[PDB]
Amino acid sequence: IFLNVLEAIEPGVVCAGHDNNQPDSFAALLSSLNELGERQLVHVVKWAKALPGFRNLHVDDQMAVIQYSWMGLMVFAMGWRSFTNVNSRMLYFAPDLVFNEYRMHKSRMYSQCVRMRHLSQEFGWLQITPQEFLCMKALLLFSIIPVDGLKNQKFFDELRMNYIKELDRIIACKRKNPTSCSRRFYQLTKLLDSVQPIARELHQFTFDLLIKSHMVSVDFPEMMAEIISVQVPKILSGKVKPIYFH
Ligand SMILES: C[C@]12CCC(=O)C[C@H]1CC[C@@H]1[C@@H]2CC[C@]2(C)[C@@H](O)CC[C@@H]12
Repeated sequence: IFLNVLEAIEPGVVCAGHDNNQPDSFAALLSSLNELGERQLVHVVKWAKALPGFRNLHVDDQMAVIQYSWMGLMVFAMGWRSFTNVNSRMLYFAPDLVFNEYRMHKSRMYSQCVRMRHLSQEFGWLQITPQEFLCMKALLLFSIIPVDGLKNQKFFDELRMNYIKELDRIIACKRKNPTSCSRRFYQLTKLLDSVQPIARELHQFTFDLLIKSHMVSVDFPEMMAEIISVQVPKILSGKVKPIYFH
């Protein structure tokens, strides 16, 4: 039942709306990634809200959790698309925004792109299952909270704990075995922790970009600028931190 829902609520394809006839320029490429961010967020909000047990969380916590976790959530799914599609050779941000080494450079994001490409690579190196992925992605929504807890921190802990048990559940079967089960869970929880440093590098990047957006001609859509100037700082100043397994 858990998996039927995750499989059922999983978002479809989201295009960034990039003009691929115009030259790659920092401004263009980043305005596109931002718009894509605005579009994908609309879908993350719907998905999250349709997550089993999600409604147990307090209304403000529901929103807060989405607002702190979107970067890692989008980065993780983006790595999956790059994987199932381009076998991790390039970053499949959208069907109309697939970065090559040249785009990775002309974006002043080469490094972060290397790390995300590296993540996508892990889905391969580890042979991640579509279902392990659905579960791992679900748990990333419950992977970053304020240091002083949320309004109803007891519902989040319940919720989060349950998602950890489903992850172990979907490996403890044919998706693990012999001496795998223990090793399999150590590597998946290790792969999950890996998305966090990558998310933080992008948080600082996007934040700096937003402060000087008017000068590099890159513009951030409504929700992006608001969430980047209201929520992301709380993360960057240490008020909200990721939950690490290791
Ligand atoms: C979440 C997004 C948008 C959705 C996606 O597939 C990947 C991804 C990772 C890079 C983010 C991007 C949104 C726009 C950001 C935050 C830029 O300002 C700098 C890094 C970009």
